[PDB]
Amino acid sequence: GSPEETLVIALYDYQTNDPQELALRCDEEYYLLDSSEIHWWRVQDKNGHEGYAPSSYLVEKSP
Amino acid sequence: NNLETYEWYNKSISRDKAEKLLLDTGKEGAFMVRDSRTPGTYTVSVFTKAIISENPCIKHYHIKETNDSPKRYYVAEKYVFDSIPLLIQYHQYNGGGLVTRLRYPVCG
Repeated sequence: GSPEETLVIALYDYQTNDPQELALRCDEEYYLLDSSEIHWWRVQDKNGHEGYAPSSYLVEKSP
Repeated sequence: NNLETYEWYNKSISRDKAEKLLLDTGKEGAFMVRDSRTPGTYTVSVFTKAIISENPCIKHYHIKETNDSPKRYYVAEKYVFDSIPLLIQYHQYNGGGLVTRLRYPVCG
């Protein structure tokens, strides 16, 4: 239950505009690897799609 | 630097006023800047109707000041700019490290 790494999800249907950014499917979900950053929170899609995902459109699932 | 020429630059506005003012826009991408006391380290107020816990929300991206040469201001760990007008424009289009690539400036 949110031990060391939490999970986030996309509220809208944000689309990747570049390989660096991570595409999201309004309803998807991943983990959190870098929450220290104020911009992007290096997340990791279950499929294995690692990229900078929008912090705003994102929000820690929390318990 | 005479930033009074640009729009995003606003010193006569404070954070509280910056957060509200941007709120009036009510548009995704709404981005602006706010002068800082620092000798050279303004702040990029980015407003994007997002987040669920708190919406709307204001992102205070304080340009990372890197007292170096060049290496000065930047916000993405990707590339560094020797000026603010660049970081503000480089994000206007193309793509960079910004929750919501700047694409909508605001003014008083």
